[PDB]
Amino acid sequence: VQTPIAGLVELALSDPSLQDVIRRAADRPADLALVGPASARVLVAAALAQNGPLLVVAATGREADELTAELRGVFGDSVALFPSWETLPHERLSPGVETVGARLMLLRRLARPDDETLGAPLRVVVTTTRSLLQPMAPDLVDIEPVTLSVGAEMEFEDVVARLVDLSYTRVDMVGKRGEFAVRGGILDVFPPTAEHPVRVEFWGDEISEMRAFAIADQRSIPEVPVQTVVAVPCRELLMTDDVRERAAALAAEHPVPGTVPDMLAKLAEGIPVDGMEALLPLLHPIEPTTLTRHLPEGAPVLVCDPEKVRTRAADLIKTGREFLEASWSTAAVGIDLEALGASGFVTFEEAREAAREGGHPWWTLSQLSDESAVELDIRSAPSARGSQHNLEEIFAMLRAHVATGGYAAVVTPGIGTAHRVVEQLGEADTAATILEPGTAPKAGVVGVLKGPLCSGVVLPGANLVIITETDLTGNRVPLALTAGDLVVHDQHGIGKFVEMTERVVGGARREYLVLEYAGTDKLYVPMDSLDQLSRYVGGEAPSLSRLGGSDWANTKTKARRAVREIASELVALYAKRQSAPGHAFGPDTPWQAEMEDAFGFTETIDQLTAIQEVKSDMEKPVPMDRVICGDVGYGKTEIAVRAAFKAVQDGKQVAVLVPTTLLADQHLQTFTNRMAGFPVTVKGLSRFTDPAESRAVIEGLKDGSVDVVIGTHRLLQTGVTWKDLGLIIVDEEQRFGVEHKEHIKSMRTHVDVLTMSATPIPRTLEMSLAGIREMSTILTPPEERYPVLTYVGPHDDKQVAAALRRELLRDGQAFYIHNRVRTIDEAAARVRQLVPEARVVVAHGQMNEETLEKTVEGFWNREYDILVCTTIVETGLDISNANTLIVERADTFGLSQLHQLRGRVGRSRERGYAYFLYPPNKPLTETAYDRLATIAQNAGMAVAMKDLEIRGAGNVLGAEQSGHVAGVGFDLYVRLVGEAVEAYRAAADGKKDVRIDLPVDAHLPPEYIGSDRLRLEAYRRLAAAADDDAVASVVDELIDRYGPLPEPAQRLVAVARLRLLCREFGITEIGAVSASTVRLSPMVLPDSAQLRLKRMYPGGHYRATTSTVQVPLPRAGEGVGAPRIRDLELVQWVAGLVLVLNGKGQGDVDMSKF
Repeated sequence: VQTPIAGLVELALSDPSLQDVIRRAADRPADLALVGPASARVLVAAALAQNGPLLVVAATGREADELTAELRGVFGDSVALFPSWETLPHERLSPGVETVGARLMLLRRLARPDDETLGAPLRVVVTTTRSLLQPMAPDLVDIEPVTLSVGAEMEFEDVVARLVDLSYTRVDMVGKRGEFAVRGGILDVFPPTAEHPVRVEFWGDEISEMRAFAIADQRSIPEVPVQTVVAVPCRELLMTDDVRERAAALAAEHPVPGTVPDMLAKLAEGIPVDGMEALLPLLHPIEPTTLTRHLPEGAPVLVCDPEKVRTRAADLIKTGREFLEASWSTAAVGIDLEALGASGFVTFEEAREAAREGGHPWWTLSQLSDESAVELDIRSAPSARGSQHNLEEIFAMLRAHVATGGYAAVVTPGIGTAHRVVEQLGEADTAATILEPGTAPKAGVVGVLKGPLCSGVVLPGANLVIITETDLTGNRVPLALTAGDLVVHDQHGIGKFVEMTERVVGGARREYLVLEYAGTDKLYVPMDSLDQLSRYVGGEAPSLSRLGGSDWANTKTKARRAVREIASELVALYAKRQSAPGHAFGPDTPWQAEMEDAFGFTETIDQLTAIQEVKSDMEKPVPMDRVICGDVGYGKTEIAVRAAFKAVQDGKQVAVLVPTTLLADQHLQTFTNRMAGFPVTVKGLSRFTDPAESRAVIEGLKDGSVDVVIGTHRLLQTGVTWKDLGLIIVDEEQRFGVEHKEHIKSMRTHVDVLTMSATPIPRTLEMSLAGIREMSTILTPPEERYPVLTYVGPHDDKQVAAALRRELLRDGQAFYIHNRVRTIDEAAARVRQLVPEARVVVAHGQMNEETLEKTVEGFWNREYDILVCTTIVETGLDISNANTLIVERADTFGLSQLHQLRGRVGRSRERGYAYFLYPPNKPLTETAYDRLATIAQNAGMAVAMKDLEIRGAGNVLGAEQSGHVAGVGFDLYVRLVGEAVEAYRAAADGKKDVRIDLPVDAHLPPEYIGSDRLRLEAYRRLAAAADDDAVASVVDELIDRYGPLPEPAQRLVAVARLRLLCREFGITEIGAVSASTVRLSPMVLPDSAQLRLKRMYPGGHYRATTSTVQVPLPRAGEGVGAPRIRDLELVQWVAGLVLVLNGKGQGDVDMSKF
């Protein structure tokens, strides 16, 4: 890492007061209380870090994060954070594996500071009060991790058992941390503390090569190198035999997913589960220690604001024991709580004494006075508080101080905001430069240094003053089929999946995908016709299976004829748009670039590339019609603010149409904030605004006063005018009424419009309408979203009260889902009864419109704490402060509905929690037990995410066509849409099988690809290739993911190129009557070619009525006549024959190596 403020903090250590605390602390006193500003806690930690390692305690997790960031800018990798659990010690939710990974990684780095592979020697460790008080087993650090380096001699099967012992989960394909996949001689693994997963390849019993790969495409990333990888545990325990028998003995005491015996049942088998972290007093009984024991001998502890630490310690212990009583009551189990109390938080004083008994001095740094403590010659910096005279004063203070001869520095944490400070100090008659990172400022010149610093510092002893940016502005910084699923075939129709079998027939082992029709008949799909299959989605009620008659071809012509209306209307809109006139927008105003600097975050590659795509067709004379795809939390609204600024800065006006007045208020706040500091007049007209401001300010638009307006369907009333409007922005267009979507659909050729949406479209659809509907989707995340912690189980009032109280404690909100409106007020009264300190309001669709928009207006404005709403209200609400979801009667919801409800919580830097609760008065049905278990798991959900694409397809195509999506399938429907849109788009400018049955053992061995879903995917991936460069990319993908191709795989791709050569000359079938002959079915031979056939292939004849060429197979050798040629030797012979029967002459062949 880089240390940008390392030289400025060293200049800060020029102060003899901190030099006094370095000398004073080198003698390791028992007590040492320090007084100073909060902005100095990075300086005093840097001071104490000069004599040896140091532990620093902060009250909150955020204060520890800010301190880790500031200290990291000083010592680099020598500073690390010991994170706090996102759960309580006895809560039945396990913490995230990223946090337990970092925790145990740091404990190992503390025990092994000279280990290069772990990192630089730790100088400062920063932690919170929770991690300080939360005890832990003294043998966590002694758990041997899985170290993987080049040349290390481990045995493949042994490390797999070690990885499951470390609580890694063996899954089909890795996609999250803690998962590991196993191929032949290749195991993919994703350590919980790593940026990317690594692909380990062995040669015998040692690691041959190690590559880091990506999750999206599973392909290796060659631009990053790896030397060693350390696989720390994914849970804070080791899966041993002692915990397996102690769980089975505890299972004899208590012989559904959310039940205690279900945990112990899987713990008897050795499989970890959520909530396990509450049974260690019973699973691994051991005298628990605390964090200070793991620091090296003599390392001190510096507590920052001990008063705030004590109040936070009180709330933690109270919250911890509340979760213990709730999640481990006798009613919850259907277990001695005081044996579990050994793992719970210990008091502030028990932790302080434990630190002193272990050799670690307990020192404090506070900002409140004390005559007993040493005060530092340091005071905080002036804050501007959003004033201009404040800012001019601070600038005049820095100018006077450098004229003194003293040091001054403005530290900028933001990106692209240091030059602006240099300009602001030039405006204030003060010279200043941008300092190279790591250096200290020079006496007499104000130095602007980019670095992490939340607040400034004044050290008169060091003749130095630091101001930070916050001090000046005031703003902080794959087809998977299980037995019985319904699939569709393009040539036959709806069938039922049975199994996958392999039946060697004509001297070759072939795999077949067996299906079921009307239970009479089974269809055996070969591995080359897999492109004609797709999983049936679309019909909620499963339709009846088809047959071998002629009814399927009609439902396809019904599809196509229905699909053709869509494509025609879409190309007609594209033609009427590119043909009609449109006033283009000029180039970028100079102010536009300054606004791009005002963005307080880093742009994604997709955001910037989309930013150029929105600016291209605005600068072009074309009437714009583009949608922005990608779900919430991305840079979507930002591209709207720039497109709106570029349109206002060219004379035109902007209108922003939203379907909700909450979106009006949200986008208004986002727009006004960004376009401040510029003469961009912006107002808003929604449901809740008086006619005094509506009629006059907003609706009184004729003189061109308001440049940009964000409003609802109220902006579509008769009587609205726009003096030279040039841009229209519509977010979530599908949520308008039919009476209003006609208006927005009308205003498309007249004015450049730009729509926004979060419902995704399939990747096939986006490629299908690439020329008809201009589309710019973004997928690069600004910050990585970490998954919400999901508990599924029985409805218990004490657990519901603990989770709700845990949100209100963090000043957060919560969603409480109750779908039956007839009894929705009965549910709110129950929540008010459980949490009497919560503002609890309801919201549903059967409510009139004004109360609903007012109820959720208040909810967003934090006037209510819990919103008891229905499924359809909750999914259409962006409340970033609501990070707990509670769903009563979770068995009543489709899996896709649970995914959508869960998606709208925990989408920020603070982690969310979701509770899916079923009733405790009745036993669950046969439909729900596995669906809810499928939600607990981090392939059965893929059937529900394909649903979320269907609704998006109905919004971009403009029709539901529910009768045609079912009965032919949605995958077939998107492919018929793309074909009809390709025909109509081609008409707007004036413009199958290859059956091969040969004795060639060509298949993908299960030794090569064990997963059926992954092997079936590989079959389809090669069957769908078109040229030799495609089949070469499929082979490059297969050796990357699974290893070198075995002989049956090399033969299989060799046949794949044979089909591409067959189609090159239009051949449909190569088959063998027996061992003796071969027949090429569709081939017309001229007289000259018949002379070639009799010449070089004697014994072969040509049948002209069926256009087939029959040629006898040669023999392998000239021996007694036992072996007939076969396998790839035969493949090239056939490839040669077809080359000479067309006049090529065996001169362009490749299949020798495969």
